[PDB]
Amino acid sequence: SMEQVAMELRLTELTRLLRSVLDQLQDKDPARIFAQPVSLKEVPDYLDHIKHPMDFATMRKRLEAQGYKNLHEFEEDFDLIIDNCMKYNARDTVFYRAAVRLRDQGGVVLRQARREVDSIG
Repeated sequence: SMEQVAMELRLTELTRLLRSVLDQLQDKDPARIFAQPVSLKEVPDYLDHIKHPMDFATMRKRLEAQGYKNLHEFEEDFDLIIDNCMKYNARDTVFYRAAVRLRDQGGVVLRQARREVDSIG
């Protein structure tokens, strides 16, 4: 149907918008602490601590497979990244601090992104 094409055209454009958003957020992790998943060879015990790991490469795979049906699904994954970090790593570490900074800076981009999705539909 033409009605299915118009939903697909909208998902496609959402995907267009989110790819910009992801790039912008990943620019706020210049150290690339969150660029890839946590290695289970290097942190074997990790899944005993973190039940739902998340990273930017995993978000990017899902993104190009038009897997985010809305902005809230995308926000949940971003917040995993931050929230998983701040549980695993202690307050006085470079990892924890990197997340705090990504959260604060990330929120500004997301504030406007919410406004563009509502506006554009």
